[PDB]
Amino acid sequence: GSNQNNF
Ligand SMILES: [Zn+2]
Repeated sequence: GSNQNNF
């Protein structure tokens, strides 16, 4: 699956 990090 795809991953997004919103720091
Ligand atoms: Zn993945």
